[PDB]
Amino acid sequence: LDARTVMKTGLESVKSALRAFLDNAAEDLEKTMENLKQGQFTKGVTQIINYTTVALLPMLSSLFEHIGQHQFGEDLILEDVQVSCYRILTSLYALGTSKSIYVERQRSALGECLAAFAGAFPVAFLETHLDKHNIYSIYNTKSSRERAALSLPTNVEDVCPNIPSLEKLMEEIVELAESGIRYTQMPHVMEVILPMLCSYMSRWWEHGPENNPERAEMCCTALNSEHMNTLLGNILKIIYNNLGIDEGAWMKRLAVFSQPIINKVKPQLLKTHFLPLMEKLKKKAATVVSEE
Amino acid sequence: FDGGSRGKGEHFPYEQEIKFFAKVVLPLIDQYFKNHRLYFLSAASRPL
Repeated sequence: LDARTVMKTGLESVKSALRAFLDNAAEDLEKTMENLKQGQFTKGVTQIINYTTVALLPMLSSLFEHIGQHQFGEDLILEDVQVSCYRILTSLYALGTSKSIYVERQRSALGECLAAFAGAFPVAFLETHLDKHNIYSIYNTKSSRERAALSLPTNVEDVCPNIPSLEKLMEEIVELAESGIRYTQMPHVMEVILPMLCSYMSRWWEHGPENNPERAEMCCTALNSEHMNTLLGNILKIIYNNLGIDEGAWMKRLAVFSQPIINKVKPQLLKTHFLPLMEKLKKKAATVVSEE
Repeated sequence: FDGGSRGKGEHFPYEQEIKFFAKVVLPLIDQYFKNHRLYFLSAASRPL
């Protein structure tokens, strides 16, 4: 799929087709919300769940990962597509934070779908205090009266209440590295959040004022490269704990999801940060894990 | 077929038609898009 020229000049019914596909995938996710809330148990609604966990998560994952690869998040999703994908975000984060035994055996697909979603999204959904700086923001597009005419909560914190801000997420990350407790008692973060964290980090890394010095204090994302390095090091600490707790392959999938971050990290940053990582790995050499 | 899906009779004038579709055309679509990914992906951004 490529859709840039379709978005600029194309058939209106064709555009309506993609809008219908996207918001249908969103309402299906909403139905999964309602079903698992009424009962965590996962025959029509069961068939809907099967459709979801077999194709809908894969199709959306592929769609948004491809959108990110081709840099298409800035044209496809502007008007009410942001609303549908905010429903999608709330839904997928709800699965990623759910404690259901049923949601567990598709949690691996959940993690790769959440990262793919966060890998491509038109606005920085974790920069609420500076999301006004983005003109692409649905609030900026809808101004005030249209924002009211649409079922828009008028606050970005209000359209994403459940998912914490970037600051809350990163303070959670640092206290998690302080804790270093085992994956079973904390599954959620290192199964879904860290992948989507890294995807968001890559998505708005260039938007960080260190990367674009111009238009600072005006940047939508107040991203920091030292913050990036701290997130990576926190991942390293918790991954040493994972290697000590016999880990699984979910952490290998974490490593391959975070490979782009350890690619954007600098060579002077590579030294004295990964040589430690290889020496931790090689003192715990009895690991199937292949870092880098 | 939605009525026939939950019904007993799966016999249709288009039975062999949908069988040929699912067994040939859809795999044909898969392999064809796989072979010509770049042709579709080309959007005047200087690929191919």
